[PDB]
Amino acid sequence: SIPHLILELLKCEPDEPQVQAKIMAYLQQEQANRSKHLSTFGLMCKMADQTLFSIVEWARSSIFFRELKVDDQMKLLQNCWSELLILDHIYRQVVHGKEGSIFLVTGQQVDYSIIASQAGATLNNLMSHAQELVAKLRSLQFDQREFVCLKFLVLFSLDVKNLENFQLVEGVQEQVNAALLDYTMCNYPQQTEKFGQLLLRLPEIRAISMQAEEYLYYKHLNGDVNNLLIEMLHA
Amino acid sequence: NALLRYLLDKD
Ligand SMILES: C=C(c1ccccc1)[C@@]12CC[C@H](NC(C)=O)[C@@H]1CC(CCCCCC)=C2c1ccccc1
Repeated sequence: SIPHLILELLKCEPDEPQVQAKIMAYLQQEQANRSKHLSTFGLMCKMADQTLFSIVEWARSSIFFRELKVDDQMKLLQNCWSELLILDHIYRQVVHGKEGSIFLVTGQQVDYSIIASQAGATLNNLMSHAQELVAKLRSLQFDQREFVCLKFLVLFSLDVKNLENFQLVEGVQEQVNAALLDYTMCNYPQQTEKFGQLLLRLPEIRAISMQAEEYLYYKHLNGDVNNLLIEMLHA
Repeated sequence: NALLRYLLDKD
């Protein structure tokens, strides 16, 4: 028993193993071409850059989104690209995560104490707030159906202005919201709080991602980061 | 943002 709409969003999900194998392959070749004479932060920028390519390809092929004109498509992705990265990170730790470890889009597992040594104070703070979201979502039994809904609520955001077809963005927001409310009610009838607890995470994810952008823009002006990641920071 | 428009249009 699943609303037809949530099924339509599920069929648009990419094959996770193939997205991850591709990113892993790209990063292997890049390191092969480098002479011994790339910081860990630089590597993560490369990894997130490749993740943005697959996010664009996903959205491009997704229901509703593929009906928007290119200009409207660009405005939506420029407003939520960072939220989608952080949301995919969070869901990655929910499914595969382990305390003291961070699972990357490449399928690799890394120790928290290794990363926390290098990330710096600001990223450690943002990573910590994300982990607190992980633990919260894990105790709620965050599943894939609820995940794809939140992905579309992030993508089709009401904060996006100057759209030619704002009616569609508003319609998707409304119908995905109604389906999630129905899905949690039917499949978790004993969790009155689940719906609200899920939606209350979107503002938190927004804050983490907007602060992550501001930090990455700072790191770029510092000369610490030209690819898709840069283009999205400036736009 | 030329790169983003290209990724949305390319065949
Ligand atoms: C937004 C990110 C990022 C981080 C560093 C540089 C560029 C982009 C992600 C978003 C998810 C991506 N996942 C990857 C590369 O596997 C990124 C990696 C990640 C986990 C921690 C690694 C830091 C070592 C220097 C990020 C992140 C998660 C929560 C809060 C803030 C940042």
